[PDB]
Amino acid sequence: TSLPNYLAGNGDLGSWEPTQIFAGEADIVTEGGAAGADIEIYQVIAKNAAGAMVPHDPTAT
Amino acid sequence: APFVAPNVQGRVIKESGYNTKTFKPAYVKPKHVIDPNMIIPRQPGEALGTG
Repeated sequence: TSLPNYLAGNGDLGSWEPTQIFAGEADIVTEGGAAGADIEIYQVIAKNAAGAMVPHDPTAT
Repeated sequence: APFVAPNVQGRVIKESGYNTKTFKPAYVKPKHVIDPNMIIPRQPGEALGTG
């Protein structure tokens, strides 16, 4: 932080990609319900017996 | 042409016709969606730091 560099070197600032999400022209419907576990971005969600938002996982009896 | 002895009448030669062909063009339709996600991050001809 404190000292600047006088020497000669190199580096990459990084890379960027687009993440496209939509694929068609349907109407969009949204809602906010309270979650029951941690959910990542764009993860498929289910609803448990308590009405929360558990992220989707089949084979659950 | 057919050889024919000059007493007899001669001989009829057959013919032929032709054919037709028809076609139809195919159809091409691409598109793109434009999110805010394809807009908001920086494009290359923009200075670093600010925008």
